[PDB]
Amino acid sequence: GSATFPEQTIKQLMDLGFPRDAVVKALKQTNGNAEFAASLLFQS
Repeated sequence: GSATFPEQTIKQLMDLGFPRDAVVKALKQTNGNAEFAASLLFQS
């Protein structure tokens, strides 16, 4: 199960008002580490 994007955090990042696409783009580059990737997704 290659889930870089953990639903909990996904919804937490979506919780910031983002798309699911944002969890994936950001956590992909950060390899799924929520807080970090949120700050990453923040770029867009």
